[PDB]
Amino acid sequence: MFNRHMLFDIVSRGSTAELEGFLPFLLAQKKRLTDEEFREASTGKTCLTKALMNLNGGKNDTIPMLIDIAEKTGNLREFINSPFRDVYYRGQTALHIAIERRCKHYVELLVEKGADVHAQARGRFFQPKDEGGYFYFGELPLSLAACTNQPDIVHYL
Amino acid sequence: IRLEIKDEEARHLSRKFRDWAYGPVYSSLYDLSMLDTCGEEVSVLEILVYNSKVENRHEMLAVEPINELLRDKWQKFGAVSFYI
Repeated sequence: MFNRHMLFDIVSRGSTAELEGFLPFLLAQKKRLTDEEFREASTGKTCLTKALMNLNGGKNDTIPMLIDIAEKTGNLREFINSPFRDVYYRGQTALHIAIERRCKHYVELLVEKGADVHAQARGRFFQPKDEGGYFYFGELPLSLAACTNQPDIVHYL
Repeated sequence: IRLEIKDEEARHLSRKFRDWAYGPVYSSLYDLSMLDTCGEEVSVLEILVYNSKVENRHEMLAVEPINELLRDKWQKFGAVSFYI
């Protein structure tokens, strides 16, 4: 459809055939992918961040497609590097999520299209237990990959 | 108490859940359906204390949720009732 609620669902459905014609649709209504409304007003969760949450065996084909749509609008360093705008999960990006769920194929995709390595997930959730958070890793994706028992991203970063 | 059913039709009666699994940290979820009966007749936990005369009640309180369920209402009611 032409609204946001259809789009935030189908990404979790993971059906790229139900996302066709939307790249010319943004050419019509001049809208960017992270302009005002295709992003959660409460958190800042975008379509790419939603794509990495719900996975189909750790694979969603919308993930290069959401970068593809962002390339035509010219937001490759923005649609990837848009952190969370909330307070509790503040600063978490899509780079933090892909390292989290061990999508080594998708970690390589983010940086090659342009990803901020030094994005800090400095939210209140990412604090130590004395500060109120549940898990601490030093706010860094390089440190996150070491904390997830995964040296494979550590070799890649 | 540790009841998690894979059949996906008898799911609404499952007891143990999985909220979020961010790597090393798992977020389990136990239902307090009959453990702390607020406005009901009689509870599980009450029979563990007031009614059961079996020796195994020391081990039986050492099950997973009740070790943390008793620490819930202790932190809320212990400091208050002592000060009174």
